[PDB]
Amino acid sequence: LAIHTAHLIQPHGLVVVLQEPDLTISQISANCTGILGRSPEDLLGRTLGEVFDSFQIDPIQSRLTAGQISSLNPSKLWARVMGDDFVIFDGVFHRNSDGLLVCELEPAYTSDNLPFLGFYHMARAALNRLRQQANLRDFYDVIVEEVRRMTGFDRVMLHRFDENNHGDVIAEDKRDDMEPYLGLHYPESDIPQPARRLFIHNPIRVIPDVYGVAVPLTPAVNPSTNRAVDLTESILRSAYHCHLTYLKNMGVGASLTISLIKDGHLWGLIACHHQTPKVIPFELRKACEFFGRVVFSNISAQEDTETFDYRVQLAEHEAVLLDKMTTAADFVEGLTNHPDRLLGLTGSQGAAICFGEKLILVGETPDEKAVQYLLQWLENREVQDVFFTSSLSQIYPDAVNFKSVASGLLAIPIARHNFLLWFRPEVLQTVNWGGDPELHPRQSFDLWKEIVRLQSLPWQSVEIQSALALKKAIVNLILRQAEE
Amino acid sequence: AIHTAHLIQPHGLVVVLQEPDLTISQISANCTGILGRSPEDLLGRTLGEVFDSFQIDPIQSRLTAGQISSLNPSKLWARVMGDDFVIFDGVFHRNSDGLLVCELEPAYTSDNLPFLGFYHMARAALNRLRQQANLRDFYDVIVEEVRRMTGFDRVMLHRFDENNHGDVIAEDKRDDMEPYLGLHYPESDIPQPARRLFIHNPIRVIPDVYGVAVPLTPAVNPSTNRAVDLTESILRSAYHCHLTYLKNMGVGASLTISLIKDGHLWGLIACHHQTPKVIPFELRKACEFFGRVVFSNISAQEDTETFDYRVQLAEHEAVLLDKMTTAADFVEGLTNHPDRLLGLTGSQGAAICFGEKLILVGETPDEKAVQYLLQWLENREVQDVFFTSSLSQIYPDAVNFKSVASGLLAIPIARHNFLLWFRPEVLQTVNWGGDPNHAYEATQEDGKIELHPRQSFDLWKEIVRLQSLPWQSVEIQSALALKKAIVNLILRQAE
Ligand SMILES: *[C@H](C)[C@H]1/C(=C/c2[nH]c(/C=C3N=C(/C=C4\NC(=O)C(CC)=C4C)C(C)=C\3CCC(=O)O)c(CCC(=O)O)c2C)NC(=O)[C@@H]1C
Ligand SMILES: *[C@H](C)[C@H]1/C(=C/c2[nH]c(/C=C3N=C(/C=C4\NC(=O)C(CC)=C4C)C(C)=C\3CCC(=O)O)c(CCC(=O)O)c2C)NC(=O)[C@@H]1C
Repeated sequence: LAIHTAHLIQPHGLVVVLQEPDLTISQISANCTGILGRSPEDLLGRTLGEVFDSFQIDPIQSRLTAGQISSLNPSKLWARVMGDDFVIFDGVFHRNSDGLLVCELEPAYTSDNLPFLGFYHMARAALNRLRQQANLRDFYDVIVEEVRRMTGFDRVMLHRFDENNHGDVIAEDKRDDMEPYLGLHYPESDIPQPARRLFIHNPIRVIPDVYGVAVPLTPAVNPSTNRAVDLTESILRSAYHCHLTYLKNMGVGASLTISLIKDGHLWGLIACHHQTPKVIPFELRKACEFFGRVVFSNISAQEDTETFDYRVQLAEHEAVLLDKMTTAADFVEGLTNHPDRLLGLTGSQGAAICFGEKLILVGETPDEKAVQYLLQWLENREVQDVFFTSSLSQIYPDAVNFKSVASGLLAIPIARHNFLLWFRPEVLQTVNWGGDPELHPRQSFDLWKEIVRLQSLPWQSVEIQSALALKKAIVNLILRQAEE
Repeated sequence: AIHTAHLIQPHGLVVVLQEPDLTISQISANCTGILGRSPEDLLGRTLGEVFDSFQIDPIQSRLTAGQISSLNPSKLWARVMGDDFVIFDGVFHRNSDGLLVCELEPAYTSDNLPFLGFYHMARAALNRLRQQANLRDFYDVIVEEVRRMTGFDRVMLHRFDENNHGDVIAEDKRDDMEPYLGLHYPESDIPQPARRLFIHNPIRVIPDVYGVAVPLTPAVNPSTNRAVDLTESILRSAYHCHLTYLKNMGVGASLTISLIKDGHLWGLIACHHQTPKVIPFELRKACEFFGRVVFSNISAQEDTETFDYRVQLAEHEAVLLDKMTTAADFVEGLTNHPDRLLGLTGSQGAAICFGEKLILVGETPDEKAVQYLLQWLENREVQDVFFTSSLSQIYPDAVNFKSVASGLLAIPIARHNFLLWFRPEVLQTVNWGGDPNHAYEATQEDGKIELHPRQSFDLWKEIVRLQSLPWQSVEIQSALALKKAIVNLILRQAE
């Protein structure tokens, strides 16, 4: 039933389209009858000034309004509705991709005492707590905790993205009684690349009533465009029923989502859920926007420093291996006497050393027969620098059999036939999520699981370079030995 | 300057490899002195032949950047005429022109050095940094720990301001070396080329400042009939202009680490040595990675502090909106909390012309000059808000009170009423005082200080006269908020 071509409006706010240069309402959201007590037929054709009874809005007239909008962007228009209640609205003007003038009106009130300053004071105090954390875990756990405190959502969670753009719920705070989603991985597909790239322009997604019935504009077709309006710019853009389904059968009544953007690419989300509907005012969205920026700034700081700590540990292995490789009469015998360090050098779980005729297996590797066949294959490939794959099963079909040990392989040709190999198993650390058994998280997880079949963790650049460093070091040692 | 005569620092060799045969099309002229074999001898030979090092199996076409990047670095060694057995670090890039280049820095041993020491100190540096309260303390630690890790006679931290003029924000040096801390240099002292180059080439090493630069022979690459672009080289010699600067500064070796945010150069870690001091591939790569994470924490600290301004400005906004409506006169509310009023736009003075009356707060010009100024503002017919970093530039009379109101932010009120904030010229926020008091340097104005820090400071000084600190976005919006509030207090004071 529900069409995918739904650029409609979440029903709590109004969208109006202003004709130029006359500044009359060319189209309006259909909920205007309820919200303004006046029908679309009544309002169609009226200038904004005449609708808002205070004539609050003073749009200085122009043939075209350009960047004058930026001035009007924080506007608090109000008009009397019922018993002279004088309902107020936060107003925000955009130019749609079609090039029309659009104004969005979210009803506002200052009933929430300490509405914005409070949030701001808690936010700085969050940032002090955050910066004083040692562990990155503790660090993440604090983000969600303090966001949830600040915001008051029934659930707040931190989503990061895999190197395949998949998902990983890396932190979470929720009611004791709610189901935990921590560790749940989900497919990249669950948030399509449009919605992602759209977070760059629209950094916050608010759905304060999930069950709210989306309303169109009337007339639906802009007169000038003879084409529908593009709500890409709107906060009130209604979300696609696909996702609402997901939320509904997850038990969600209101969402908030803060994008975490690095250098223009989406790093992760702060995804907030409420079981009850729950509105978030302009004021507090603006503050959330700014908070998420700085929160992410500290995220990327922590993430960066930790990933430099990997480079130290890999240097550590590199050094211990360079030492003991030259100590023991056979260099190979040095490597195999410190296998912890050898596997550690590329963050692998197994390895093989074919030097001349001999061949040594270390850690978790395939049976020697299957390995030998593999080496054979690699010399046929005639790899010049290095071979590495996150999914070996795809390129060497026979490796489907030992997917569980070597789905991932990195191999470096020491010589024409002498090679060094590192093996990774398919992702088995997914135990983090229950795996509990029709489009709901448990399904998404099962789908993600299907995708990661035959597939190891990705070979990080630092790991590869640290293996190349060992290869070149070995070659040089052998040359010196001959020269010796 | 423009001509960019592409020469080489003389300690290392640059070769240009023809493809697909990997023969040397061009070589640096120092090859005679360093390899004991002449350019005539070496030109045409494959690299493998010269350095007894595995010549890459002759590529199907050209060396893919995978093959090029896996090669980096490679240790090449050769015996040459006279028993000479010499080790080089080799490092391959392809030019913007596409041609392949290899640079050979003489090295001490054959086997790799993982810089474990450096890495252990770096790890420990980052723990120190994360535990720092003040941003100053924070910066001061960077330089200190870099200097420890690296062992330079001097390390300093340069941050660029909103026009890219330099500011030496931190520094660690030998006790009896001259301090450059607080020095501000004009953006010109690092030309926009060198800057835009740091985003692609993050590290600059000049281990011999006095070394005589050598060219390639032939100078003209046969494949381009064009001289060769060394932009991508480590061994690219720096322009004599800058070497002069270093020489007259007493430098024997320089290292520089770019600090890049969002693809724009934020600042430098500029390292100086009195003696020559080389930095190997290995240790550059470690430095490169260190500077990234160091900067990552810098931008984290910088960001959080600048959002602390947003909270404090919200705080002023709220207290001012409260007390403005409490006291019967809104003006009387503003003047009872002047700390908060100046604080709202991070200014040092303010003026309130409502109707007839006019109230000066903090540091402002004399009433006569202010009154003339208000007059001027009505003539401007300011629509939303007026703000300028240098008022003296557009209102000439303001040259007189430059030292109080070089910067002005004004919000007009109808009936000729106005709110003003004043900022002083930025000459007292920073007082490096490189010239001894009123040094009579002008006497004997032969530009003797040509290419000298002091000169740069005097140049920068000339640029920043008549000029306040820039009006930050947050500050303007906080003032607009007060404008809207005042308009809505005039409306509610209907009487
Ligand atoms: C439809 C066939 C597919 C689809 C489309 C779709 N998804 C989104 C947006 C989001 N989806 C998620 C996913 C999750 N949120 C959670 O809390 C969890 C459990 C931990 C998951 C898996 C998220 C975070 C978003 C964006 C954030 C938000 O709540 O706004 C959209 C865009 C909707 C819009 O217009 O903003 C679309 C179109 N989702 C599916 O599940 C199908 C595979
Ligand atoms: C020549 C007419 C002008 C000029 C050109 C120029 N400068 C650079 C590079 C740098 N200049 C500096 C400046 C300083 N370094 C310091 O230590 C200090 C004192 C605190 C100053 C003022 C710096 C940091 C650099 C870049 C870092 C480095 O050492 O590499 C270049 C580029 C040289 C190259 O090819 O890499 C050029 C062409 N410099 C002048 O002083 C003239 C105004």
